[PDB]
Amino acid sequence: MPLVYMNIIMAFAIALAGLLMYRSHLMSSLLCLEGMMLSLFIMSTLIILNTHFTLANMMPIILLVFAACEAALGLSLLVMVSNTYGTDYVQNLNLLQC
Amino acid sequence: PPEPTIRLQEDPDPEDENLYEKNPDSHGYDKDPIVDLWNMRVVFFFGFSIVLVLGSTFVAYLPDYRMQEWARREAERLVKYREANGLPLMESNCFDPNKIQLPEDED
Amino acid sequence: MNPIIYTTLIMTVMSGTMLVMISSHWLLIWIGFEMNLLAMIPVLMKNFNPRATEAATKYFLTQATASMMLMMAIIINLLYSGQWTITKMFNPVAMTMMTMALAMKLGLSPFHFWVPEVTQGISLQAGLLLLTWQKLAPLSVLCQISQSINPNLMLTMAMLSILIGGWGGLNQTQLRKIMAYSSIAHMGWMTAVLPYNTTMTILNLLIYITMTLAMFMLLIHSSATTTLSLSHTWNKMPVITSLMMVTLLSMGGLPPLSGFMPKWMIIQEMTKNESIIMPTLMAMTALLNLYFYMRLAYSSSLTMFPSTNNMKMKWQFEHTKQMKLLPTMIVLSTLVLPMTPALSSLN
Amino acid sequence: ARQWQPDVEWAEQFGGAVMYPTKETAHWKPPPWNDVDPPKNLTLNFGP
Amino acid sequence: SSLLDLIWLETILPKTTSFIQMKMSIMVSNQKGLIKLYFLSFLITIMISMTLFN
Amino acid sequence: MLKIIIPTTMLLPMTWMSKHNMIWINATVHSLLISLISLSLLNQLGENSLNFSLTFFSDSLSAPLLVLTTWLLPLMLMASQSHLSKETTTRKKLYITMLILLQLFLIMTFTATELILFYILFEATLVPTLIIITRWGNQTERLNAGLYFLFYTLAGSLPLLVALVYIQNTTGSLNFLIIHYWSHPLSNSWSNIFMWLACIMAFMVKMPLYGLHLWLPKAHVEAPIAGSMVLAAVLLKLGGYGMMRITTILNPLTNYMAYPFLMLSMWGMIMTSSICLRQTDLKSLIAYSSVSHMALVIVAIMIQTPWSFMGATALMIAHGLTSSMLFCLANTNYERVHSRTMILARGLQTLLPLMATWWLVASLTNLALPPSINLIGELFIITASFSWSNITIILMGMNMMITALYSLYMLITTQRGKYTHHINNIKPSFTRENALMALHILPLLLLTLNPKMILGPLY
Amino acid sequence: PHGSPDWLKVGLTLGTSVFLWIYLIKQHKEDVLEYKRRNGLE
Amino acid sequence: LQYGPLAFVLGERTTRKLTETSKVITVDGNICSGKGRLAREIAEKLGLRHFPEAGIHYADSTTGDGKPLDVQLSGNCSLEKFYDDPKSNDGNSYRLQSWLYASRLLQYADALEHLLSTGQGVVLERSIYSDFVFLEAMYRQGFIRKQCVEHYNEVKKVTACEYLPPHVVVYVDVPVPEIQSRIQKKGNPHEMKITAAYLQDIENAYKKTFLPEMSEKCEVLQYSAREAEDAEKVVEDIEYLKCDKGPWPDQDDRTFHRLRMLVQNKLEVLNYTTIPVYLPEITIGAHQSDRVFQKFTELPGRKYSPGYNEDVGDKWIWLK
Ligand SMILES: CCCCCCCCCCCCCCCCC[C@@H](O)O[C@H](CO[C@H](O)CCCCCCCCCCCCCCC)COP(=O)(O)OCC[N+](C)(C)C
Ligand SMILES: CCCCCCCCCCCCCCCCC[C@@H](O)O[C@H](CO[C@H](O)CCCCCCCCCCCCCCC)COP(=O)(O)OCC[N+](C)(C)C
Ligand SMILES: CCCCCCCCCCCCCCCCC[C@@H](O)O[C@H](CO[C@H](O)CCCCCCCCCCCCCCC)COP(=O)(O)OCC[N+](C)(C)C
Ligand SMILES: CCCCCCCC/C=C\CCCCCCCC(=O)O[C@H](COC(=O)CCCCCCC/C=C/CCCCCCCC)COP(=O)(O)OCCN
Ligand SMILES: Nc1ncnc2c1ncn2[C@@H]1O[C@H](COP(=O)(O)OP(=O)(O)O)[C@@H](O)[C@H]1O
Repeated sequence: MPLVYMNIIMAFAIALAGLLMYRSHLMSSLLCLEGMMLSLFIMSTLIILNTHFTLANMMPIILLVFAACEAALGLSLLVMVSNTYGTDYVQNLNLLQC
Repeated sequence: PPEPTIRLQEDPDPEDENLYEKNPDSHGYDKDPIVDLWNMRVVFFFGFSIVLVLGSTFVAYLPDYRMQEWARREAERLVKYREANGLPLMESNCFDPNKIQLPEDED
Repeated sequence: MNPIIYTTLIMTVMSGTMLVMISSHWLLIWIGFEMNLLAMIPVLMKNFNPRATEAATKYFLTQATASMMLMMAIIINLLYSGQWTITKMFNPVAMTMMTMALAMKLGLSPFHFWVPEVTQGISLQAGLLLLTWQKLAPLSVLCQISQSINPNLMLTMAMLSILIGGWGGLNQTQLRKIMAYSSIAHMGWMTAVLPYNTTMTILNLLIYITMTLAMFMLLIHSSATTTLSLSHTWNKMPVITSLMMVTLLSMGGLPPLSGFMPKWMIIQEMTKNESIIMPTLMAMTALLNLYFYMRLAYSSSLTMFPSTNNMKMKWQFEHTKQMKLLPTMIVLSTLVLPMTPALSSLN
Repeated sequence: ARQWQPDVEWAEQFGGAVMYPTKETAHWKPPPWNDVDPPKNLTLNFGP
Repeated sequence: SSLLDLIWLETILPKTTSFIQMKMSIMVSNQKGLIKLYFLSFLITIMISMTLFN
Repeated sequence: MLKIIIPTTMLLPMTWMSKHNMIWINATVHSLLISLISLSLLNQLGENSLNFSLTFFSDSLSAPLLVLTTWLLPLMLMASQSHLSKETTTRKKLYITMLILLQLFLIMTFTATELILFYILFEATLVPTLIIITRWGNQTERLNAGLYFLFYTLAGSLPLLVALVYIQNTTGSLNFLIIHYWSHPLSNSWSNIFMWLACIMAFMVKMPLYGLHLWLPKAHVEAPIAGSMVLAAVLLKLGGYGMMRITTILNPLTNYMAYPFLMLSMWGMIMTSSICLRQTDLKSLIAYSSVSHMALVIVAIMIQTPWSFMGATALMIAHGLTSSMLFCLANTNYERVHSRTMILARGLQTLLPLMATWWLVASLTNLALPPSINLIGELFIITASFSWSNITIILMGMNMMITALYSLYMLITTQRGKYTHHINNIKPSFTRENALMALHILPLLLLTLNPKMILGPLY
Repeated sequence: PHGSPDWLKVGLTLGTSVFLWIYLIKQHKEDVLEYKRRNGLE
Repeated sequence: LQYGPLAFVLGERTTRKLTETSKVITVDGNICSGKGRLAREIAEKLGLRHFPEAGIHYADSTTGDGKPLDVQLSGNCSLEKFYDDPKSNDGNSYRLQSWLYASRLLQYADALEHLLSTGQGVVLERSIYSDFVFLEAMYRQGFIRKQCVEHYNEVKKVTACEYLPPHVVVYVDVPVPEIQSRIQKKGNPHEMKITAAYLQDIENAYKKTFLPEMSEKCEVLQYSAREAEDAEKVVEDIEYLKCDKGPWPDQDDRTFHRLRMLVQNKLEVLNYTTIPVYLPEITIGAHQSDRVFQKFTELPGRKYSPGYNEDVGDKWIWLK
């Protein structure tokens, strides 16, 4: 496994850690999710092109579309939360607790 | 302090009702005399008369499925036989050694 | 919302789970998970209020992260061996990633934190759906790749789930939180037997779904979401409280009720594999779940709590709408122990 | 002469946010009876 | 009656178990509901899982 | 064996289809008839057993317990008839249903040819009795009592289940006949030590063993009268029956694994006996007397000699009858005074002479007065312990002393002396209570004439 | 409220029960004959 | 086919029934004022259904037989004892207030159900809205405690947050001396004990709080005693005004479906009237509750569901 795959996997892991940090600003959470998706798209495209697996050239597009739909959903949720509080801070979402 | 010292709306604790006052010779089974008399009668008949007496006489005359007298007679004839033939009464071995195969030691 | 739109959304959730269950390609399984998540969000927010929106955003965040790591596991698996079929993973690193993604999707500890809060936020019907239907797809995927899993990690999460559910349920007055912690413990029990027998996993899943359906329907019938609100139920509908007590006794694993069937068999199966310490710990831990079920029973049906005057008016009205299959769920969740050997149907 | 049944004081044990109150969780409050929390047009000046 | 039966036999088996379970339940269920802490724990668990198990 | 199981089940529809004022009569009469059917089981044979089917089997150890279980239900109905008078018809039917279900599980547990079925029914009994205690109990402590009676039990019994399934995976069966015939010795190992502990602790908790007995005084004091009768008479004997059954796979480990338990009993039976000397509650005193008698039964079972087993069977039957009678007497006093404090109502021989003679005979049977079966069990166990070690006699001997002492103390505090002046609601004894007393005590003095019926399979 | 026995529902319920019982009896007979023919009993 | 999601799916839309005549009117006036006579007249002229003011036994009239039940089974409160001894130790005042608010809430649900299911509008006396004035009055006279008013506020918030306020609120203004004279000529011994301050407080409440808050979200017709007898002018005023500020124009077919599901199923309407907050005036112990519920079940047609009582005369039980 060459170093390009290693760099893409490292980027995915960095984005996952950034999502799990939650300094504030749920918009940053969505940004980290979509950075993870971008890394996934890049690495899947590289693998599929490298192995000349023709029928799987379908797969990256599909992934993109589905993930983008999720972003839409996430954005909607963020917007609604802001309408209740005036801002999208993470610490506003403490009404429900363990 | 305008509180009523009443923590909630509760019934007072009812007092024990005597079964004898409304009905002497009450038998203590029920507050309806007819049902009470019949409860007494069924309890006494089926407990004392049926189970206690008939069950006891059934248990007394249970046939000897444990074979007490059978073992007595068998021991009697064995003792008679071993006395008549000079055998040494009970033998110290429960199983005859002829068909027990001990492991040879060779130690 | 519109009844047609609600029916369409529920059908889309069902179709996502079925697409996960019937497909042999990893991309289509991931697509089923995506469709299920996409259609599940509005259902959690059918009754609009800030709490439901917070629950929905927490649920979306957790499920989206799980889906991303799911996708990551699939890609890594593809890189090492160029296969898309769902079978035992060809890479050890990919397998662990797959395992934690499904652990988040189910709610296994330490990925359990979202379940109590999401269950509290949503209504009772949404909670019923979330705690029953939303466990089928991840568990089926886990069953399909059970020969690949590392037993150490999987059993660690199972035991952690049982312990965490038992401890967290003891501190709850809200009924939805109690249900969430109970579900966490039952997920732990189910996942403790995947490495050894998936039939036992399915048997536990079916029994648990039956009991959870009965419990949620009984909680909906007597529309109570707290301990004290349920303590008033004897003053209107005591049969409901008696059925609820018997169901709670069954859910605690007391023989000869139905809830004793899974643990028994699970314990039995683990003993076949020379595992003795883990089943013992699991049973002694399930005693905690039994304790807070017993506390609920004490508060609901074994003692009569003070009532209120306005309850008198409620005595004059009947339930207009009925849950069908509620009697069937109660009977199947209390009295099916003699039918235990039917599990050979590979249920 | 009567069987004991729970009173208001016994029922208060199960009315809080959580069992076993702690110093930290003492300030927690039970949720609203219905699961609804209180919510708690811009001006433009087109000058010369 | 008092020293052993009412005090020490109580203290050993039932009271100790009740105390420990209460303390553990308090520790487990005292979560502020802030997802910052939750996903920090998730990162911790994820990192630990990859390294420790294999 | 279905000829007893089916009628007991049919007791339920008959109770639920009865008129609102005929439930007690029908239940009592039918239950008594079922008890009569149980007598046929006694005609046991000196060889193996009455193997009725693949599922159930009877034995000269199981037969006396079955007969006592069937006989106890009519007496519990008679005792419950009084305090449930102001109770709704549906809830009275529910109470009778709990008693019938409890009897059904108990009858089944004894035939229970396999150990898993026995475990399932052994734990099934825990549900109706818990409902009885925590629903129809007077004080506020009943809830705690219930919890204790639950968790103690399960804490001992969940490991047993594991052990049980483990055995079936190694030997291949849990049928008692196959276990007995294919028995093999237990090697001295740590794993074997823990399997021995898992097998023993479940039954040792329900005896109860001294130190593990905290649940019993609670669950007996805050239970209703029927609950107390069934707890002391039969439910305590499930542990002894299970120990007698399961110790066939525990040899020769028991030859030294029994030391911690024997001690806990031999000293414990002293301690609890002394506890009876300083007691302010009748029910608590009777509960502690139960603890002492079951400590002696534990010693008998752990010694594992034919005389030990005969004495333990006899003592279990005798203690069931005597403790049920004592609880019924205490409840007759309680339903008049509503206090359950032994010092409060005094001088009752002057007001209730026939209750006084019932109290005397109950105390004399608790006394272990020859030639009662209580003495027969006591003496067989004491002789076996003397053969086990000549020093045990001291403990045994002193125990007898204390027993007699507190027993007569209970008779002198409540019956003798001067009547309490301010209590003026001591109405004459009902025919129901005198009939209950006679139906407890006459079977004891009838069993003392045919001891082989209750001396177990080693007779 | 105020409602007469809905004879349509009663008819459907009894008809479903009768159809199920008849189909069950026929199915059991067919299994018995098929098993006998396969194993050569009768 | 009872109304549900399937009926809405097939044909059932209630926006096709609204004909601008719905216009739920509510009439509010101080005790002894002729609001009832006026309300009845308005309903007669406009073709609407009049709802007589809810009493202690309003709910008794809609379920089973319309006859009221015993006081111990229905309400557990009396207005006569409130007038006689408003500061009693058994808390009749607040129990009466709470039962009347529940009755009022129940009546409003029935009125909304009729208006939505048929399209014909309705006329009401004192509704859930303006029920609070008796509350405030009882606090200002010292009859009830502050805990009672906080519990009332909690229940009122949670319940009234789900229903549409009336279009037209009609207030008949009659001064306190005039209504005192009307009470004195009434002859009712218990009504004669209403003190001047209590009547003033009721009058004060409408003017201080009820009239202004309502005017911000609906249209108000404040009338004096003299201007209230001539109902033709009242109807003219009602028909001339057009409601455009309330939530009613914003309602649509989906919101109508949710509201129509809410108004039926009276158990869901009354769900929050019994929240587990323990006030000594309204909380009832287990023994009393048990025996009273048992007595209620023993009533002739109250053991089973309405179509399953043989004693009242239900037949064909074994086939229903
Ligand atoms: C009040 C004043 C007194 C009036 C009465 C005066 C008369 C006195 C007579 C009473 C006692 C005097 C002693 C006389 C004893 C003779 C009877 C005895 O011999 O019979 C016994 C027989 O008794 C029975 O064996 C025991 C009775 C059964 C007890 C069962 C209890 C009843 C069921 C109740 C439910 C069970 C609950 C407890 C569960 C275990 C033993 O006889 P046995 O020599 O051996 O065999 C019988 C003959 N054979 C040889 C032909 C076979
Ligand atoms: C309360 C206990 C659970 C509820 C019981 C079910 C109640 C409702 C069921 C109504 C009918 C459902 C049956 C479905 C009809 C056709 C089934 C057929 O098409 O599918 C078969 C499958 O059918 C099921 O196997 C049988 C279902 C029977 C469930 C009951 C047994 C539960 C354990 C015993 C509890 C006692 C319950 C009995 C009293 C009702 C073939 O399975 P297969 O595609 O090749 O393998 C996939 C599964 N794998 C992966 C595990 C191998
Ligand atoms: C509170 C009321 C009662 C509750 C229950 C009390 C009863 C449970 C007590 C358990 C019975 C005995 C346990 C172990 C018995 C084994 C024999 C041992 O005690 O003797 C020595 C054992 O040696 C040492 O004792 C090693 C053990 C030391 C550490 C264990 C802790 C011992 C006391 C703890 C008791 C705690 C009770 C409650 C726990 C929950 C012999 O040494 P050795 O001949 O070389 O090895 C023989 C065993 N082999 C052959 C299998 C190897
Ligand atoms: C009344 C409250 C009491 C609470 C419970 C007390 C009972 C404790 C008894 C032990 C519990 C588990 C026993 C296991 C069941 C039997 C199965 C068995 O014997 O298998 C053993 C397994 O042995 C064990 O695993 C034992 C580990 C015990 C773990 C739990 C510890 C419980 C407490 C330990 C200290 C005190 C123990 C007794 C306390 C008595 C009650 C106070 C060996 O099998 P293999 O491993 O396959 O063969 C050997 C070659 N590999
Ligand atoms: N919310 C309330 N609280 C207390 N009493 C009320 C309440 N509403 C109405 N009442 C009383 O109910 C009686 C009837 O109401 P009202 O309309 O004023 O008299 P009438 O029926 O003769 O027109 C009156 O005595 C009134 O005071």
